Amino acid sequence: GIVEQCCTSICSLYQLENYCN
Amino acid sequence: FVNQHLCGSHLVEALYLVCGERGFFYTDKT
Ligand SMILES: [Cl-]
Ligand SMILES: [Zn+2]
Repeated sequence: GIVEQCCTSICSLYQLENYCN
Repeated sequence: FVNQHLCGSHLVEALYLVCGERGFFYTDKT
């Protein structure tokens, strides 16, 4: 999930946009 | 050390910023 993907290496806003509703 | 707890507090702010009016879910399954 998001902690795995984005607390282990940096997620840009482009990558985070995946998680929006 | 509470590394994950602190990371999540930042993740929710970054999600808030990119998502805008779309909003987002932040659960145990996210
Ligand atoms: Cl921090
Ligand atoms: Zn911090």
